[PDB]
Amino acid sequence: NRDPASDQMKHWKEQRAAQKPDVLTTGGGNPVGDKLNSLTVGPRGPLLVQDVVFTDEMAHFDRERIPERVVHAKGAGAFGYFEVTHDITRYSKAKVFEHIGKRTPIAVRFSTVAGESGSADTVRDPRGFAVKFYTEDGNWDLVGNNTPIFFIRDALLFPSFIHSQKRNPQTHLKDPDMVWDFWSLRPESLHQVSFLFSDRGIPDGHRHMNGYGSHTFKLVNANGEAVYCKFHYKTDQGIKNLSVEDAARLAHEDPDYGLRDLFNAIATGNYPSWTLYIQVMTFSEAEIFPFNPFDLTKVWPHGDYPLIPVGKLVLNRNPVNYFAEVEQLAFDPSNMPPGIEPSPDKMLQGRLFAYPDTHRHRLGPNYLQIPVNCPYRARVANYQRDGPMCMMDNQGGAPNYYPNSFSAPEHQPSALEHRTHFSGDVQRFNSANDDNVTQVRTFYLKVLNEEQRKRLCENIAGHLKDAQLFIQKKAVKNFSDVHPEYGSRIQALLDKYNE
Amino acid sequence: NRDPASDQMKHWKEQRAAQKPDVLTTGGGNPVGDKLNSLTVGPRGPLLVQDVVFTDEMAHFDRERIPERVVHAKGAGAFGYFEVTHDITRYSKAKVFEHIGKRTPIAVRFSTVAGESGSADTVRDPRGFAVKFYTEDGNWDLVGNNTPIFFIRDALLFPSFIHSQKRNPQTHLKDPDMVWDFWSLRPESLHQVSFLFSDRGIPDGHRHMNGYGSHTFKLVNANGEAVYCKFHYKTDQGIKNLSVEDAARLAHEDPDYGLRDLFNAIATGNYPSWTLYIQVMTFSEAEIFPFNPFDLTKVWPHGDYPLIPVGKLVLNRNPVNYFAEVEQLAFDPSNMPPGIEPSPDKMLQGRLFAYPDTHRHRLGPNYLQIPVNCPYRARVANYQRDGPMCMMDNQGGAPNYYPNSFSAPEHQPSALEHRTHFSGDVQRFNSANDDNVTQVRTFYLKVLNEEQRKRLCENIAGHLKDAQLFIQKKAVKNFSDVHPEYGSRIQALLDKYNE
Amino acid sequence: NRDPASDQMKHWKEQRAAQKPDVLTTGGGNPVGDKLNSLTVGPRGPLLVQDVVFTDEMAHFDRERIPERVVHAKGAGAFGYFEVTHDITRYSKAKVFEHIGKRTPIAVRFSTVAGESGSADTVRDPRGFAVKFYTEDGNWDLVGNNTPIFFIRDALLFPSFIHSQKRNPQTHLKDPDMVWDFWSLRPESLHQVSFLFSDRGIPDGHRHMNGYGSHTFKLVNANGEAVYCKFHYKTDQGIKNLSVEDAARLAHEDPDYGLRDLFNAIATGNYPSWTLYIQVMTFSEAEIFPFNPFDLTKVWPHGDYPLIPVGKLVLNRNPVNYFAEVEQLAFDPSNMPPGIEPSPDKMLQGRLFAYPDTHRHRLGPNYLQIPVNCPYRARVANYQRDGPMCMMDNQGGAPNYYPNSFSAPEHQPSALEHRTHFSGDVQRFNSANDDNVTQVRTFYLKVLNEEQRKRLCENIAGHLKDAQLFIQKKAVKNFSDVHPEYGSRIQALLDKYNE
Amino acid sequence: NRDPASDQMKHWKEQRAAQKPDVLTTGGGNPVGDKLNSLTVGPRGPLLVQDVVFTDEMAHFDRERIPERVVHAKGAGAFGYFEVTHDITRYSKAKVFEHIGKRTPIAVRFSTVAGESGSADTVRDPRGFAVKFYTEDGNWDLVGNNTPIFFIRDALLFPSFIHSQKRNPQTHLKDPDMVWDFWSLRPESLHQVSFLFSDRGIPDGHRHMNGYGSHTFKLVNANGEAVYCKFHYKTDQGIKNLSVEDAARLAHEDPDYGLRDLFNAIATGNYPSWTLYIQVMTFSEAEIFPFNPFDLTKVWPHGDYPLIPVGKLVLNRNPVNYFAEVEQLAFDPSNMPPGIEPSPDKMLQGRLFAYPDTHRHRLGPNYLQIPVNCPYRARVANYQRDGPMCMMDNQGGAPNYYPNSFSAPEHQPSALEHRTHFSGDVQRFNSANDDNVTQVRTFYLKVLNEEQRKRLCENIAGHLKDAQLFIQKKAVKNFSDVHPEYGSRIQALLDKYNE
Ligand code: HEM
Repeated sequence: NRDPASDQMKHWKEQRAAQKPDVLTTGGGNPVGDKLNSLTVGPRGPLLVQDVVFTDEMAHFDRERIPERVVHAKGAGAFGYFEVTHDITRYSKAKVFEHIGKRTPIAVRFSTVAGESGSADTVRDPRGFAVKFYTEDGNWDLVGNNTPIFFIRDALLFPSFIHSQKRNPQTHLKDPDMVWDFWSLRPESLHQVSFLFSDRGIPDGHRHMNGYGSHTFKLVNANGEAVYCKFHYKTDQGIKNLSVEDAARLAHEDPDYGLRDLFNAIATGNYPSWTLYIQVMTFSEAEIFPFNPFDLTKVWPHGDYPLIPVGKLVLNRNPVNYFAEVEQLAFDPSNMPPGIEPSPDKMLQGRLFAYPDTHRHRLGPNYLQIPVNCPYRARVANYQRDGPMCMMDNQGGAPNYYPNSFSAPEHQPSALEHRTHFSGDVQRFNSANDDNVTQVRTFYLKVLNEEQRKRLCENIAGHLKDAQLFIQKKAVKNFSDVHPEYGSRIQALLDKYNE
Repeated sequence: NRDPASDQMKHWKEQRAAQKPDVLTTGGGNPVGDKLNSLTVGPRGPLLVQDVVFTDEMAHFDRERIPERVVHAKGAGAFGYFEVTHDITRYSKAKVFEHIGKRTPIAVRFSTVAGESGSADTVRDPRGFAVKFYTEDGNWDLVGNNTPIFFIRDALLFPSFIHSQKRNPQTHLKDPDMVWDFWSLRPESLHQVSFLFSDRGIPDGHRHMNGYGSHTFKLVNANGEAVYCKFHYKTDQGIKNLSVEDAARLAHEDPDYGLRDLFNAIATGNYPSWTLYIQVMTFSEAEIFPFNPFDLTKVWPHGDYPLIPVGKLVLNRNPVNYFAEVEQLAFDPSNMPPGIEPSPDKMLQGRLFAYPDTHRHRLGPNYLQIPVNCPYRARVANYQRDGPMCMMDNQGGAPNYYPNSFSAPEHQPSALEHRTHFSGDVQRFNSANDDNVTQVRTFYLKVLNEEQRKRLCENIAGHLKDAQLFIQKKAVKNFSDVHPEYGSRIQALLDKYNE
Repeated sequence: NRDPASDQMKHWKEQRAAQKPDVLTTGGGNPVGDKLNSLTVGPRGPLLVQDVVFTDEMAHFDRERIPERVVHAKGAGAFGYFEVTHDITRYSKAKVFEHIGKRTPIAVRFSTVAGESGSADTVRDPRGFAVKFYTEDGNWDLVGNNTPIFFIRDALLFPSFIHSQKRNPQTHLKDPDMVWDFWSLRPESLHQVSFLFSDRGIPDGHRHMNGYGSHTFKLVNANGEAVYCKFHYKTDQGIKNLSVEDAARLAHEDPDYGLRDLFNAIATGNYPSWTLYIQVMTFSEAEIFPFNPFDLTKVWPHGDYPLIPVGKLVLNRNPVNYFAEVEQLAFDPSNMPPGIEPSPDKMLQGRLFAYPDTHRHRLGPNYLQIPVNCPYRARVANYQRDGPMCMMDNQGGAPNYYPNSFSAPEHQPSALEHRTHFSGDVQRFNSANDDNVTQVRTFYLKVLNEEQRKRLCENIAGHLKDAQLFIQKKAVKNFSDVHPEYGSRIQALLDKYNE
Repeated sequence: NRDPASDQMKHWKEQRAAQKPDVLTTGGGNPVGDKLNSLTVGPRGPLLVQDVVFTDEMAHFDRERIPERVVHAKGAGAFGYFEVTHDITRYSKAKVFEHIGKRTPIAVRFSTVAGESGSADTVRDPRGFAVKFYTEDGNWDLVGNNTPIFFIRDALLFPSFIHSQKRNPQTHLKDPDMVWDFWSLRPESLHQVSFLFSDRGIPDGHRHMNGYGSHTFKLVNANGEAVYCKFHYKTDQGIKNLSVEDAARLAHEDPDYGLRDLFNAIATGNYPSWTLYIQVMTFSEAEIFPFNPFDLTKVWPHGDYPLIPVGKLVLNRNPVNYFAEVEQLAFDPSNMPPGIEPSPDKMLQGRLFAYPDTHRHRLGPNYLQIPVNCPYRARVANYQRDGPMCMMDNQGGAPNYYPNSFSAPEHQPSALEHRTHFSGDVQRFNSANDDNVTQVRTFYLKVLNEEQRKRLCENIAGHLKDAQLFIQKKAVKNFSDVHPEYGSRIQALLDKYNE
């Protein structure tokens, strides 16, 4: 006997032994007489187009694939529910927080960042942790990572960052000179790079890491009052990491380690769960906050802004078909129910457009009619019509223009957005010299003990050594600008690695 | 009060007069507060990206259109059923003919040929008359015209012919030179060209015209015995045409005459219906048939092959949304249940490839998952997975390879194709010189009377006069080769038209 | 002989009389021995798959069509040049205005609005007049109409307006109820609706109508100083209109009237040309302007802001292939070179996104690499890579991230935008009741004469009569709000039209 | 200093040191002023829509990815030439074999089979060895692997096989039950499974393995006489294979080993080259050949059919951009010039459709106008027009129909195909029971020595142990059918692996 994942077909058969197999048909439902031998004129003769059974099957095989995600391509998927445990209605009027005990079906997709579809799971990289809440007020997508921060704070640099993390445009190889020349030219990446090369850069699966909204969001209560918040959902299974040596063995031993881990866990009853906290920051506090409260390279410290518990995320169901239920998942940070709203964070502002845009390209214009993406607990009604692969009644004969004297849908005034005042020159403001070291200094000195610092500089050195010397010198200087010992320890290891 | 097509919204409001209007939501189901005014900074300021309400609607609007059909773009639709009235089980085992009284749902599309999505309905052209049967043995698509014959009898000429009948590649205008230079260089079009320019080239709507499969098809019964057959579905409302004078007036007074006529008839309960007939030709009749019995430019004379009734087609239901239920309709001649098989007709052999092919482009690789395209009265079980816009569970976690020892769907031996013997060189045989006149001489002399021959010639000269003299001179010869007086009458009207 | 357009093929043969015809190949360049007969086993045998000559040609015929434009689908195109005749460098620094006598290649496409690809040209509708300037500083797409104004002044109402102006979602018929219920619930359309139903609603071909940018734009000279502007290009051939009687006749006699008139004009040397003008409004004039200077239902009166001539637009070349050079043309209002910037107009702000978005859907992600869409007079260099249908070297092995220490493209500081100060609440401001009648009153009384007011009301009642009485009464009220005689005349005509 | 592949950007800067960096522009050619900061209202404000620089770039980033090859996704590319070195003009009239010394540009792509884009290169799997010849007679694609044979012999089993070799539809994991349940149930895979699991299952990169056409192909000379032939292109660098121990180390130390090995060789002048041979079988020898001479699981022994040299394949140029020149490479076995034709091989017959079909989806309808896919050594002329992303004149105003009296391209009679006589019932012949053991017994006994047989069984046991017992017992039987000692050795090791 083996693990549950290996016995998938065995159990699909046992769960069916009481029936007769189905008739094998064509896309059009036409039963097939023989689907092992093609229609030819004579045993050793050529093929006939009269063999549509072949053309119907081959033509579909030729179109099985779709474009993989531009980032976070390698992913795992599961399904569960979110249950409310405390009361934060004073901050948010979102239906998903209405009363204690409220359950909401969720869908979750873990993922790496840079690897393509076939890459390994146990590698140094951030981890995606997108969560989709199916509320009565529409879908709420919390597209979070395993880290509360990122490498940059402007969306215009994001394509550049991804291009620097992926393959060379001529050799198609992972290029160290592309990784560090970018990081060393943008020191604001110092904070997230220190997280990434720590022990938590390679989690022991998806069940032993936290998730974070990272972005500052906005919560609105029933009175129309607003506060800024962060989202933290911590693992109830405890932080656990893989060492460089073990993570490298599993890289070729089991490229799908975290995929097999998640599936076998839920199958054997071990339902992983996460505890959803929030930090809150009033509008007044945001004005005096030392750093920019909407800078994605900054955290709200815990001592000044403690964690407030909200509810639990539980995963208790596997997918039945991976492609239909995981590959075709689409999380839009633009999907936000009343009571939740975005902050002026430049990074989140770009994500408001990027995700719906790429989905219409990767999946299709009407990707929201795919089952797992549908807001199936909300009544979708508007004046949108047509588009490729329209799957419902297309809202039937309802008037397709607004306004109209024929009682088509109506706007709901209570769903208006919070009104905030802004004044200033419409202009591209230079955010490259916002504090790039302070919070990193605290992490290096006060969060990491001595052993962890030691492993931090060995992981960085082990990867930075491949770059050219002038890139090493620039990166080390940026590490010196955090702590003189931080840099000089990296430099020491580099002096050795350079023979 | 007006016709019921104009009172569509008025009736939609009335059927909703009780309940309240719905909550207008984004595609993600999030209710919108205000969708008549955009999110700006000040009353006269710029637009924000935060306005995801604007983005979500505009983006879908930007993606409303799909590629129209490469032919038969202007279309009218309706739905209904097919009821068997006579027993033809001795020729065919297709479940759709199982017993008298059995009903099978149908979906029909009426169309022109050459015009685009905005062309008038009352123009001189063939009429599409495609019928989709939803049988338990899958969908059966009888994709026929309002003519038993076509202009050509080899598929390789089809892209050419259609190019000739559409717009010049430079001027993007209807070019008579392109029209007649092809018809005159390929006199096989004589037969269908004679049909086209007579009185039935412009039918008074879609309810006053016949429908034919034109192709020779093969029927197979329960013993395995096979015969060839034609399909005729004759209008029970009576052949009724439009004059050239009335057709031109309606071309600008009501570009959507046929579309409106159909809708109003069904709405007021005046349901149109047709009577399906078949001709039967034994295998030994096909060897002695004076012409090529699979020639698409030929018919089977009624005297030697009478009409055998089968059942009734009845259209009693209008579309609720035109785009979802008619524009996305996909007919594949290769959708054939056991009991109905293709003949060696060179044209039909090509249509087995082109319709599923063009549909993967127009609609999508998984277009058979669109509700109106689905075979929703059969069980579609097979080893095809994935593809963009997968809309069911994608067959779950069923084994996806064949053969397997895990009890996935099996092949049904009874559904094997009837077996014919062929012998001959594999080469490109020349069919340009099959009798191109005989069956036209019969139509011109024995079917048409004095007045109908006169109008036939006038309609030809009224359009052939715009072609160069060398193209006219050749076309006239082909008409003289049918019957001398045929070319003389045409040439006598061209001598005048050329001043 | 005939007109030049009809003789398109005759002239293509003559221009090649000296050469031998080319060898006919597959798409892969493989010569074809025969393409009139299909590969079959024996003269009356089935078609083979070996016949790759058929599949290669048929597969591309099955994929010839693309989605038509979601608006302005029916169109006509030509090419030429823009020449500067007057100095306006004090206002703008755009290299297209640098010095008198400078020429810039242009590509123009005229169009209607609602009709699909097959509709007629001579119908009552606005007329598109897009102009693509190929500047050294990139393309400049002036996507104007044949009117200075529009029906709405907020982009969120644009999908709705279009839906109303197109076909009912159930009947697929032009619906007067949808037209006037919208126009009557949004009386800001009074201005443009009065333009549409006057004599200039149906121009005589595309050469006898003006072109306007419509939107307020911004110009920026070298010193950083900025003003607001309007772009008026007036026909050098004179305003000329078709009567309702003659527009209906041509609608069926020559649906492609405009298309044929443009081609024949250019082919006979009679090149149409326009005179580009601008208005100018200082930032201070904007602050006191009685109306909202960025309202798209408003014009800047001539007496207060007189026309300033700039240059000449001349169309002196016909497209060689229509699809490649006209159907695939893509104008992006967002394509603006330094010196030309957008105003805060709510509608223009929505057009900066809409056009590239839909062009990626209609043509493809890399649509800008199509020859006619390329900025083939600028050197495109940046960090964008890959995509479907990549056609060049993809900028080679250039560093694909930014910033970088390997001398890849750099930013040009002089090309920064003009900086404006805005202040106000971020909310959805209601503009529905901006003055809706004033400049319509002036138009009805001062601009039209007695005869023209008579025809304006006859055209309005002739089409409004088909709508429901409650919609009639509402629209007449809106017309009464412009001038009591305006609505009283329309009502007197509706009384008769209602028997 | 490092290897050439990692110094790619270093060399790109050096080859440009003389000139100054280009001006960074939008896609429309517009210079940007600042692309590191986004346009906002105040330094901590929201993002604007008129930031068309951000949207322009992001929208293209959102559309970087296309569907990966449904099989052979992981690949590496290089370019060179083919040079004739022996005269085989008595067999084939193909222009690529015209005379000794004739050179023809080529394009090659190496690949694995099952892994996705991100998988490792040094894994047990067949290898793709595709070659594209740019001949005057169009393009000739010899889409070959590194094996003369394949697992199956009927294309109706191909999508199945690939499904089993890839990921389970639910867990998305490699499934040893799917692998061997397919292989055990189809014993025709014995010949190739033995090849797969021998030392040549893992080659030391792409420069040390052979290439084969596998299929039987037809050659036709200038007189019209035909013969059947095989293509072998052996490596001039010598066969070299990785051990299971090292292959696994390199799977996590350098996932891209094969790609790096290729690029470094070319860049350093050590150009790899292959020697093309052919085997020849007359039509008479094909009637008496022991097995089916078109059975893809069968080779032609060298004693009865010796290799006949032809020429050399040389790779001397790396790609400049991987995506444009390798990811967009499309090989169609149907691309065959006069002198080379397909045989009745049931597997090749399916490919004649599958590759053009999938390319029109993966890349698009006009994928042949992509540079690297263009037959740029030939002159494409035909009556195919339009399509998404039409990139040249679209053949201008040339007549788009055929036949035509306007001197458009003509057919070349000499390019007609060879004519072969076929006779027999048109039906689906059962090929499951063609000799599945005779040629494998020769390989096991006579080709391999004592050591290799030992490692062959071990390699098989290591992977077969993971499958269920009832699949092991059946697989072992198929190996006992080849040789008792073959099945014995495997069973003895499976007895140990099952504890
Ligand atoms: C402006 C900055 C960013 C841009 C433009 C961007 C863009 C994208 C795009 C286009 C995708 C592909 C989505 C799909 O194909 O369905 C994606 C995936 C993803 N991104 Fe980002 N990203 C940004 C930053 C971030 C941030 C800040 C986070 C977390 C806080 C994040 C987490 C993720 C995750 C988890 C996924 C995978 C979602 C899934 O499972 O489908 N990204 N991103």
